[PDB]
Amino acid sequence: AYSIPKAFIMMFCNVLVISTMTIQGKGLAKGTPHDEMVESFGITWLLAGTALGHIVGAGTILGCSTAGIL
Amino acid sequence: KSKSIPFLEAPPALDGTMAGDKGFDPMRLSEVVPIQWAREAELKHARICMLAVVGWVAVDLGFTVPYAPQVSSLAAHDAAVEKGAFLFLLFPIAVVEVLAGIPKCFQIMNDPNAAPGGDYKFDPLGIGASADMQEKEISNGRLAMMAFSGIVTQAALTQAPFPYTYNGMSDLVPVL
Amino acid sequence: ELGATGPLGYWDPLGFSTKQPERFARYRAVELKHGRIAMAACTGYFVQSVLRWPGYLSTSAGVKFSDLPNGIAGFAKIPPLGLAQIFLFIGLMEAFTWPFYQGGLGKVPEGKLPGDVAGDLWVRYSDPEVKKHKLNVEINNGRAAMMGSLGMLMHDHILGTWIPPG
Amino acid sequence: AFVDSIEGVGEETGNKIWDPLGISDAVSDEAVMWFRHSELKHGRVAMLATVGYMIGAAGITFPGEIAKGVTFASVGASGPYAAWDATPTAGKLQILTIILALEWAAETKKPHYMRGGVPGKIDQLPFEGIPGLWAPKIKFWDPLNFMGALTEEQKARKRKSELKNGRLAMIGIISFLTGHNIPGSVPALDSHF
Amino acid sequence: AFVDSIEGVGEETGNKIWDPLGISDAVSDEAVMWFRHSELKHGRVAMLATVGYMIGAAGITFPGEIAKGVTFASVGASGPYAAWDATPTAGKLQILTIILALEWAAETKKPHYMRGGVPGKIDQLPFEGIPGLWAPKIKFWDPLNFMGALTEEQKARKRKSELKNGRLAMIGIISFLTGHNIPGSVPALDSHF
Amino acid sequence: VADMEGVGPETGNKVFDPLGLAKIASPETLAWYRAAELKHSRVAMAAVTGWAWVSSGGPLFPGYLSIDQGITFESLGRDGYAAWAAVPEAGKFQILGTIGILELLQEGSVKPHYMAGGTPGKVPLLWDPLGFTTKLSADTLATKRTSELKNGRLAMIGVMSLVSAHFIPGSVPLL
Ligand SMILES: CC(=O)O[C@H]1CC(C)(C)C(=C=C/C(C)=C/C=C/C(C)=C/C=C/C=C(C)/C=C/C=C(\C)C(=O)C[C@@]23O[C@]2(C)C[C@@H](O)CC3(C)C)[C@](C)(O)C1
Ligand SMILES: CC(=O)O[C@H]1CC(C)(C)C(=C=C/C(C)=C/C=C/C(C)=C/C=C/C=C(C)/C=C/C=C(\C)C(=O)C[C@@]23O[C@]2(C)C[C@@H](O)CC3(C)C)[C@](C)(O)C1
Ligand SMILES: CC(=O)O[C@H]1CC(C)(C)C(=C=C/C(C)=C/C=C/C(C)=C/C=C/C=C(C)/C=C/C=C(\C)C(=O)C[C@@]23O[C@]2(C)C[C@@H](O)CC3(C)C)[C@](C)(O)C1
Ligand SMILES: CC(=O)O[C@H]1CC(C)(C)C(=C=C/C(C)=C/C=C/C(C)=C/C=C/C=C(C)/C=C/C=C(\C)C(=O)C[C@@]23O[C@]2(C)C[C@@H](O)CC3(C)C)[C@](C)(O)C1
Ligand SMILES: CC(=O)O[C@H]1CC(C)(C)C(=C=C/C(C)=C/C=C/C(C)=C/C=C/C=C(C)/C=C/C=C(\C)C(=O)C[C@@]23O[C@]2(C)C[C@@H](O)CC3(C)C)[C@](C)(O)C1
Ligand code: KC2
Ligand code: KC2
Ligand code: KC2
Repeated sequence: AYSIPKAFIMMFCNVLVISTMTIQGKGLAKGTPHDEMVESFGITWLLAGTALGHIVGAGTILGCSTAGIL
Repeated sequence: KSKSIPFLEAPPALDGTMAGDKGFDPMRLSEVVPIQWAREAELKHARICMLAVVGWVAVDLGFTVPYAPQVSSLAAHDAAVEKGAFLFLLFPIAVVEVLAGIPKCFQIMNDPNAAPGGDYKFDPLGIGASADMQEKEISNGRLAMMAFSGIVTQAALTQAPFPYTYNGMSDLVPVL
Repeated sequence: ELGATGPLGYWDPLGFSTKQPERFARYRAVELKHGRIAMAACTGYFVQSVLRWPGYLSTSAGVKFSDLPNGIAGFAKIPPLGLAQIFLFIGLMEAFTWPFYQGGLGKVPEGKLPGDVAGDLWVRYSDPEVKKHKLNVEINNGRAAMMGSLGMLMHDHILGTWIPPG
Repeated sequence: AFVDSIEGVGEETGNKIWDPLGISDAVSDEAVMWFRHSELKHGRVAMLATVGYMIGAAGITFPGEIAKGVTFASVGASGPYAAWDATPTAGKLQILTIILALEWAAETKKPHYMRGGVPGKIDQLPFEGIPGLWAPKIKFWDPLNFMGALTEEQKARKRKSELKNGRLAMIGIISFLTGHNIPGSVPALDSHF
Repeated sequence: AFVDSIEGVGEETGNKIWDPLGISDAVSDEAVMWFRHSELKHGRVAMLATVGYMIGAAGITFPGEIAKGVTFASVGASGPYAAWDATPTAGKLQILTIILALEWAAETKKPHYMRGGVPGKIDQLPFEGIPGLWAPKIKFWDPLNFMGALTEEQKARKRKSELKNGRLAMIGIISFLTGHNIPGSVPALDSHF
Repeated sequence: VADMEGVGPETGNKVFDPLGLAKIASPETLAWYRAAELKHSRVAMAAVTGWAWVSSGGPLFPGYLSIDQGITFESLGRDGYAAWAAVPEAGKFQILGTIGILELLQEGSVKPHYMAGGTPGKVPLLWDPLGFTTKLSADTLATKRTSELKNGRLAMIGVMSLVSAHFIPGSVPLL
């Protein structure tokens, strides 16, 4: 990573994905507590969340770079 | 409660039998990776980093074998690759890995009655595998891992002699 | 037991309240007051970094709201009458509107909470759990705000801008 | 040790604890032990520093050379203050290294001054008992062992005198440095400072 | 083998084991046997090497020719250290060949210095008991049997003397090598070295 | 302090300590003081003996001190501090290193250190190599040690007198 805007966008996308994701009907946005998510899914909750966060972060960063917004 | 993180519960797998255990496993890898596999990887990285740190420091100080390039450790990789005699360091690595790690890895994965991770029974001098010497091994290896990471990312960043700091001993000792 | 939760539970590394538990209410009042002023100052820094009022700060003087920087220089470039007005406004709001101490020093209200200075017309949560959680986040945000406000003040004193070099 | 379990009260303050701020009264005994240890460390460093400027202002140096490329007189040609910069880098590195060793040893001695130990009594034989390390048994404090001829009642008086002289020394060293920086700050100081 | 049982303690260090580091107490039992055999080997190698270096520096050389076209004087003309490069490769090949034979034969003897053998006791007649190999029964140590006229206590005294001479010998040989490499590091080494 | 030797009728029958250092001294501090006194006494005795022998017409050693550099004994002028200035720096380092090894051995070789029990000034390596004094009575050796201290006091005032005469002229009479 190079740019502070890129880091901010990636961090925001990762946090948004982790907050709004749902596995088997459980998610933080759906009012499941952090401790229950941690016990039910373990680090699979972070790994998948950050993987899709990186995918959407790459998509938005590349789109913004193409559009000149960044 | 884990001894290292006093606001989290330690995993059941860590217990206290393994050397170097300090309850440090906040994200519990030990449930998704077998502890013996993780320990074998830890010791392999630790040993490679110990050797890497001592070799980097020696070559930077100037300890050089005859007929080799007279270059710093940063450019030593490229110089050795160019000069040719660098695949013969891979060949013993190749035989050691293929004939000791792969069988040991599959023993750790499958066999229940197998040696623990990182244990090759390598005691020529018979110094001892005490739990003090395993703890010392693990601590030195972890310190060497962090030290090698720092050494490489500072040497590449600054391009300077052994201290790998911009000013020199002055950054380690601001009084200077 | 409000204040105490988080990474670190009770945290009195010098044992002030442990040695003098009678003064815990006074220390809580001081902490809440500092946190409140700190949140106000930090929000002032953030919002002055982006938004500036349009209009003359004083017709007698030649200074607008746009010419002031955001820091000690900005506070310096105010007329003495305006500074006195700010001071007396703070004095009234702290002496007659929100007095932390009913009487003298170390005499916070026993019936009311240490930082219970609002009147009847205020937002109140009639639930013990929610009230406790909201007060905990209040004091914690106060701590973070005052640490950050000291950071901003020192950065602006040294360089001139609250934001430090990148 | 406690509010009254530590010496250092004199007749200058009427044999009372001179704490206008009430810090000692407020913080706990553990913090009091920390404060006493820091007090004694500051006083001892200051007693060294004050007599080490006084010699610098007097201009007395050991005969000979501090290194091959620079002399003891060369390093102190710039008055007291501008001497540490003039000293050889390896020399001050060695001094700071040995001071680091002493500090780390004193901290690693098990009966810690805070956690159940005497405040101000750093161990007289540091570097002993460290695995994989050997050093001569040169007692850091009183290597000639002047303490064997003194009784405990005399040691208490000498500790009181230590604290008083140490406090006076931390006043004096700051006075000398402030006289060097600000010319007219402290009177009775010559231009050498 | 085990540190208290070895004839290593002498009157140089107060009749006490000299391990400033925690090695001997950190290593197991057989590591000490390895270290003692290594100490004896280093001591004896340096004990021969220091005498050889002294003779080379003095210039006392055999009268004759080392090869049909090379003289011992010719190879010694370049000083004691360069004589090793001056001597024919096909001759130092034979020297290293016989040293290889001696080392392998000493290592092959059963009891083994780490597996229940006396450390530092190189077995006499190393080339005996080897299938497909014959060598005359010339003992490696004392071929003239000088040890026969010695008693066990006298032999222990001479073992102590061997150790204390060998340690000084390795000090001396490293002194010679460092004196050649770094000039003036070791005084008492004139231009002949 | 009274138990220690070195006191004689010269100075009555009491300890000559006007400034009271022995009063401060513990028993091991007294051991340190006696060890340092003895070392100074012996070193100054050797120093003054060598100074008188060299500067009073005595035969200098034959041969070249350094054949490589050409420095020779008679080349070294028979003069205090001039002999030392003209000695090679390598030879100076040799002498200092030999004394340093000897004193490191004195420290870390003898187990009953003079600080922790023991006896000050005992160096078994250097004394009586040929067994000159292996058959003397204990009290006779005590008298001999008293004579050692007494003679070496004169020796060390003598060597300080010599360096004073060398540097500051007119410092001593009979010069
Ligand atoms: C009155 C009435 O009737 O109803 C009211 C009642 C009531 C309860 C009051 C209500 C409320 C809520 C209110 C008003 C809440 C206000 C809260 C507020 C105003 C909270 C500020 C926090 C600031 C912080 C933590 C600053 C950190 C600062 C940090 C971490 C820094 O160090 C800054 C910095 O590091 C950065 C970020 C960037 C770096 O380059 C470095 C620097 C140093 C520059 C209601 C319900 O809404 C309505
Ligand atoms: C009951 C009893 O007995 O005791 C109780 C009651 C009692 C005694 C009342 C108590 C109290 C009160 C106490 C002791 C309060 C202490 C308060 C304290 C200690 C407050 C520091 C503020 C520092 C600031 C704001 C620094 C700004 C610093 C700034 C803005 C700078 O940048 C300074 C600067 O220099 C830099 C850094 C760099 C330079 O390039 C530039 C300059 C020069 C500008 C206690 C503790 O409750 C104990
Ligand atoms: C008129 C007249 O006469 O014309 C004649 C004369 C003329 C011209 C000379 C001729 C010729 C040439 C000929 C016949 C040439 C013959 C050449 C031949 C037959 C060459 C063998 C080599 C064997 C090797 C290298 C073996 C090594 C073996 C080794 C390394 C060992 O010793 C193994 C070892 O395990 C033992 C065995 C015992 C153990 O204890 C020790 C070890 C482990 C080391 C002709 C054709 O005859 C014609
Ligand atoms: C002052 C200063 O700085 O000096 C400098 C300069 C200086 C001094 C040059 C330096 C040096 C080098 C040093 C210290 C060199 C030391 C060398 C050393 C120590 C060399 C031993 C050899 C032993 C051998 C060959 C033994 C043979 C032994 C044989 C052949 C036997 O078996 C004899 C014997 O079997 C008989 C025949 C009959 C039996 O009844 C009895 C025994 C078994 C005993 C330094 C370090 O740089 C310091
Ligand atoms: C410079 C000048 O003008 O100064 C002025 C002032 C001043 C200061 C007063 C003067 C001076 C210098 C002074 C006073 C110099 C004094 C020097 C002095 C008195 C130097 C003795 C050395 C004795 C040695 C080395 C003895 C070793 C003896 C040894 C090691 C023995 O083995 C002795 C022993 O073997 C026997 C013999 C018998 C055996 O049973 C065994 C024993 C061990 C017992 C002058 C010159 O007067 C005038
Ligand atoms: C803290 C909050 C606050 C309150 C509640 C408050 C209320 C009132 C009321 C009602 C009760 C009146 C009637 C009034 C009138 C004036 N205010 Mg005032 N004021 C406050 C703050 C400031 C500041 C910061 C400044 C200021 C000023 C002026 C000027 C001068 C104008 C000029 O200079 O032409 C006039 C006439 C400026 C000044 O003093 O300028 C020299 C100036 O900087 N005020 N102000
Ligand atoms: C109290 C602190 C302290 C201790 C405990 C200590 C111990 C030892 C030991 C251990 C037995 C050795 C063997 C040793 C050796 C050398 N010390 Mg050192 N030393 C201390 C302090 C200083 C200072 C202030 C200087 C200094 C120096 C040198 C030089 C000169 C090298 C040269 O001429 O290049 C050499 C060879 C000077 C320097 O670095 O000069 C560039 C210099 O200024 N040291 N020093
Ligand atoms: C008590 C102290 C002492 C001892 C115990 C001692 C022992 C030995 C031994 C051991 C058996 C040997 C083999 C040896 C050899 C040489 N010594 Mg030496 N020596 C001592 C003292 C001095 C002094 C003062 C000088 C000196 C020198 C030389 C030179 C000439 C080198 C040259 O000229 O290049 C050589 C070859 C002179 C020197 O280095 O002159 C530059 C010189 O001035 N030594 N020395």
